[PDB]
Amino acid sequence: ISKKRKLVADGVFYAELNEFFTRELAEEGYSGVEVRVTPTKTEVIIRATRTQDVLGENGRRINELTLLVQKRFKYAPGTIVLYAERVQDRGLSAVAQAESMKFKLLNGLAIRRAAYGVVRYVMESGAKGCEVVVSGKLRAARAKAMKFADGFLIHSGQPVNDFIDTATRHVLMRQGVLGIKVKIMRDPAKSRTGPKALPDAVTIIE
Amino acid sequence: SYRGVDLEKLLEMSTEDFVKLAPARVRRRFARMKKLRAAKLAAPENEKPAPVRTHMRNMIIVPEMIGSVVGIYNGKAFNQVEIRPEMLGHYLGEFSITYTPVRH
Amino acid sequence: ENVWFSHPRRYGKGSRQCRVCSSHTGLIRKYGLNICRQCFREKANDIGFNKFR
Amino acid sequence: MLMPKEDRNKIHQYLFQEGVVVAKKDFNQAKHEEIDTKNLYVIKALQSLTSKGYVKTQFSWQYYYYTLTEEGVEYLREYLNLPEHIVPGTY
Amino acid sequence: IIKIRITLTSTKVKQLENVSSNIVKNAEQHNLVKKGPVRLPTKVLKISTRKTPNGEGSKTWETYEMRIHKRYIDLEAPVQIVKRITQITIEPGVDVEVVV
Amino acid sequence: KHKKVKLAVLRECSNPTCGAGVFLANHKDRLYCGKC
RNA sequence: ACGGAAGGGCACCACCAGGAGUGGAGCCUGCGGCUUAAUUUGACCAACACGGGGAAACUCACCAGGUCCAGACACAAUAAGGAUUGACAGAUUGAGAGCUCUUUCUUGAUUUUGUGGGUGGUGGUGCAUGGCCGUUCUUAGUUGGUGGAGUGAUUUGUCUGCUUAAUUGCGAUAACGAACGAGACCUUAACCUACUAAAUAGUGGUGCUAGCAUUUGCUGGUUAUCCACUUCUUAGAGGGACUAUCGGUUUCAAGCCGAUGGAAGUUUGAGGCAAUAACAGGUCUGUGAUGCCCUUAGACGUUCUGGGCCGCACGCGCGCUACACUGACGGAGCCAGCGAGUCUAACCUUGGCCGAGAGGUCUUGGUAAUCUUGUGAAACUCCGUCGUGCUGGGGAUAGAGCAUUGUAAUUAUUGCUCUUCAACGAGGAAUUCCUAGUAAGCGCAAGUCAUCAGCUUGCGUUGAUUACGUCCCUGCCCUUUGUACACACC
Ligand SMILES: [Mg+2]
Ligand SMILES: [Mg+2]
Ligand SMILES: [Mg+2]
Ligand SMILES: [Mg+2]
Ligand SMILES: [Mg+2]
Ligand SMILES: [Mg+2]
Ligand SMILES: [Mg+2]
Ligand SMILES: [Mg+2]
Ligand SMILES: [Mg+2]
Ligand SMILES: [Mg+2]
Ligand SMILES: [Mg+2]
Ligand SMILES: [Zn+2]
Ligand SMILES: [Zn+2]
Repeated sequence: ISKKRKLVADGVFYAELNEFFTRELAEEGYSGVEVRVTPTKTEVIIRATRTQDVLGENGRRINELTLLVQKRFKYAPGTIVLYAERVQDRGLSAVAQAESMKFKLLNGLAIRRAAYGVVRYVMESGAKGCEVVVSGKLRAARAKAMKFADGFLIHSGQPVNDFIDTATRHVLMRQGVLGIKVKIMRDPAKSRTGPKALPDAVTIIE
Repeated sequence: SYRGVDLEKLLEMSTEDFVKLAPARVRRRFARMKKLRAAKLAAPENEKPAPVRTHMRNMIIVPEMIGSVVGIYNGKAFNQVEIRPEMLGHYLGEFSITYTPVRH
Repeated sequence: ENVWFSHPRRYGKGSRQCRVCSSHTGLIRKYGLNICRQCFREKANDIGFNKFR
Repeated sequence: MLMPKEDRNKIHQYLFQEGVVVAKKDFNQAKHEEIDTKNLYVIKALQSLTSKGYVKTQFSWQYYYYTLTEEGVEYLREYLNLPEHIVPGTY
Repeated sequence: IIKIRITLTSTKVKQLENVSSNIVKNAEQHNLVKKGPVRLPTKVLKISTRKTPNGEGSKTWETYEMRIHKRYIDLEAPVQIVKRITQITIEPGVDVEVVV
Repeated sequence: KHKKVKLAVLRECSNPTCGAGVFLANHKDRLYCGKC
């Protein structure tokens, strides 16, 4: 296979795995996968807020997930290894927060209460700004959209790719779908990778 | 008569032989409803065979179906036409019009 | 019955589909993506396609 | 569905020998990639007993993922007449 | 001493350069002879698509790019410290092919 | 509209997978079993 | 919010000065209408080469027909002398379909029959929705906290004046201090005789070495034929521009205008990203996004055959080709850039041979800075024929034949050959796009794609005229002002 098609198919496989784990490990707080390719084996590092439900009793769940990925992607047994490591900071993951808010709305919680809970948790988890948009038939009506923001939020430029986390979920209520959008601006100061400030931020020494 | 072959020879010329004296499309297609005789012979003489219906609008007229009455489908309402030696080399669908003339 | 239950689908728009949504229209067949144009827009960042210019 | 007994047993034995079944959503594929059986047969034997339980199905880009449950292990033990020590491969 | 060529391909230029520099430094610290890291022109896998999921509105188009960067370094090295220099490069996102 | 007339309580050929339960049917000159 | 109110600023989706046109012709294509069994359907600046919508089958949603259940599953009405499944041949059928029948064999607790309950649906609802796009709006706009004003809605901050592309800044000041937007940013296109490094890029000289010339020179081939180098090329790290310097002019600065230097002085050029509020804007026909409704075995599920989406008194939108000599034709000259390409396999194809052509055939290289490919592109240039005539302009329509793709080219897929040679003599009222490597002309790659570009997305080649403004038209921003408008001047 050519390099163009190989890297494109690697991206496509990453997207496949990401959506599969998004659908499978929703209740386990899945937050994102990473595919490392080693000459002997491929490793898939899952980040899920609950790294015990993904594992399962004596690893039952993680082993059956490895079996599923092997059987789907035609992998010789042993050549792929799922590792559910950790989400270092739940409050900074837009995907995790969106999933949590979807779960809260599904099992029953007022839209404003759930959204402000997410916003408050994100802000107290060190984020420099959060925004939750809930769109749809909040109470059976003309399908308004409610925004709940705290902190500040640049949108947009290159800094949004740099440090902005956005996630969109469909909550399936008994009256249509509600759309959840979560935007988190992490603090550029504690970046630990990439630029440590905004491009227009200037700090002088004396 | 076809292109250099009289009707008598035509009526005895097998499809394979006839193809060689036929234009590019038909012979390429041949290089790539046999119940017709069951109405050609199993019918009173001095009369026409019973119609034989088919959906195959892409059947090329060979000098083997000459004389037979074919009901060609054009999407509905099989249309009966009598295969004549002038039809040779044409598609069955050229004689069962698929649409209604507009007539504004 | 089971003999006449499938006609050729070796080519044309009916042979292939989006690997995500199984739609026949708007497919992206470049680099072997085989994804609908809308699904490709949805998951372009996951594959590694980004907007620069 | 109306499927052969031996084909249903082939699917059942692959299920409670590996733990998971991954079947493409193609109800006309002649053979299943893993099992020497019709893909339609696999898919429908699971749209079967996954409805009584015993399995969980996830769709995920035109590719059903079936995973056994506890009731699944028990029921398939009874079905295949297996002693209560042969855990699924995933165990 | 066998002659091998290492081809590195990745979309992430920073880690591709991390791997290429690790390889160069490992070859220098093992005192090998290497032809410098050749950077073949980056392939911009662009794709043009219509922004709208339907046919309405101003016809606005959208170009997505996958920049794939490629590098090859060929040198001469024995078996043990060629296996070690191909097993030191397990950086994620970079694909590495060693050809003899 | 397959009805399958009840056919209340009641030879052999080649292809020995036909295991002596493949009795032929007789309308006239019918030498073909159920399997074929 | 609006004004046929005022003031200030601004925009080739406005105009002025102009260029190219479009509107007139033929054809291509989309829309309406008509026709039809069906001519599926959405959409009416911000619908109409749009749905990536270039539909032979498929796609497909429509029409004439024919199959199958892919009707899970707790449950009760069928089963251990058969609940069920399938079928040769013939009728039957388009069909070599066990659809159904003639009718007797095969299989065997998987179904079948009814209830309940599911499942699918390109069925409806985009005025129930998510998401995504478009638009308002390509402008410069938007918002808390605390303080000030008002009973209040609300207001100030967010501003007179200058300035800027900019709510950009100078500054002013019942505000102060902030947030988003703008900018900054990111990508790309310019330069760098500087760094690193290159038989996947190239250059010189040695080998070998054909030509010409013969005092050693010109141009050449030498892809395992050496050595050195990185000017060309590539890509990493960086540099470089900050309107720098000098004048002029600004209220008082912010800035602006000249010249010089510079690779580049309009945000350096082009983009990507892009706020707050909205629209009953489009999409349920992208979605295994989805609520409700409808349907669910004679199906609106699904599949198969055939047809249709293209059908033609006619109106409209995007376009292609032209009307000729600044040209057509024939030779010859022989110059790009962006890209794509096949390992479970038929993709990009060099070269040889055959063929007038299209094309065929035998090989070859390429999973690709390696080969196709220097993509030997077209316009263009030179030399000739034509000679101003519906002409050797134009190539519509049509006949005959040869090929290719495809299971299948009939309602012509396309290509090729010969023949036929229509309108069109520069296009009314109207109307579009555009200010520099731009307009225009020119082709090429990619997307769709088995085949099919007159389409689109990009790319390069040749390369103007005009202007450097204004608010007249059409609009936009701010302020003041009037309002009997708020569904907001439709
Ligand atoms: Mg910006
Ligand atoms: Mg004018
Ligand atoms: Mg024109
Ligand atoms: Mg349907
Ligand atoms: Mg709407
Ligand atoms: Mg106040
Ligand atoms: Mg105000
Ligand atoms: Mg509407
Ligand atoms: Mg159409
Ligand atoms: Mg198109
Ligand atoms: Mg009025
Ligand atoms: Zn799709
Ligand atoms: Zn038998």
